[PDB]
This record gives sequence, structure tokens and C-alpha cells, in this order.
Amino acid sequence: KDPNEVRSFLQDLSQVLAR
Amino acid sequence: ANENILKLKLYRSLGVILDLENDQVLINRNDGNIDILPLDNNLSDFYKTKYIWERLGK
Amino acid sequence: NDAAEVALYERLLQLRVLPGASDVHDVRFVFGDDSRCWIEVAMHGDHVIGNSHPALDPKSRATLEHVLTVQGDLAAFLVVARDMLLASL
Repeated sequence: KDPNEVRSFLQDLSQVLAR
Repeated sequence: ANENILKLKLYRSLGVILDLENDQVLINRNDGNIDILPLDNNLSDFYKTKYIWERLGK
Repeated sequence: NDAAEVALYERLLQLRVLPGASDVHDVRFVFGDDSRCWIEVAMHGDHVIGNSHPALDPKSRATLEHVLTVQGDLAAFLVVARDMLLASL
């Protein structure tokens, strides 16, 4: 429950899913 | 670099914990308690899905 | 086994995590057995709430954006987004 964490998590997930 | 590692991080963060050693699902709760749904029964996929989502929000 | 766990979570929640259709920065959350509704999100700064099916009103979209950027709660975002998409179908 932190916006910086959700931001980096969703950045990480979109990167892995796009690859 | 599996997308399954991050997907499981997401699924666990919902408060849904798989406990297949006991053929059950642990649902973290409204009241701040633990709901446990068995999987070794005749429960339909539809009912189990409804049961889980109803216990994740207010 | 991670892939088997994923398959089980997908079946229990009827929630599937997919690549964005339009862009590389989007994550598409698909809800339902038939994949009847979905919502895309991005954290690249161009926008937060992307496209969805059904499309949502501005107030619903502003609530969802707030749950992600103000409360920073990914779980609560999925619960609210799911409710909104199912209610608007």
C-alpha cells in the first residue's frame, strides 16, 4: 500500500509482459 | 525474467493464498480475519470465484 | 510450480494479466470466464488509467486513478475496477 511501489511494480510487469 | 513471478506477486497481494497441501484457499479479509475455502468438494468454479471476490472488498 | 499456480489463480479469480494491446507500457487486467471486461493501466507518466471495456465515465475513472496514485493500493484498484466494469456492462 504505497504509490511509488505500485508505480515501479507496474513498470516492471509491463516490461516483462511486453518482452 | 518470467512474467509468472510478478503475476504471483500481484495475486498474493490481493490476499488470496494457495494452500494446496490442505486442498484450500485462504482469503485475507472487511473484519481483518481469515476466510478459508476448501477445494476438495463439488463447488463450481462460478461459486468459488463469487465467494472469493465478495470477501476482498468492503 | 509457478505457471501451474498462475493457472489456478486465473481459474479461481477469473483474472488474467496480459500485455497492453496498444502500448508496451500498459498492463491489461481481464475479468471473467469469457474475458467479457478489461482495463489497461500504465505507469509511464503519459496517463494512469488507459482504455477499458466497457469504457467508464470520468468520475469512475477518477476514483480508479486515486486508488492507484493516492492510496497506492493495487488490490483495492482491482476490486473497484472489477465492480465498475461488471456494473457498467
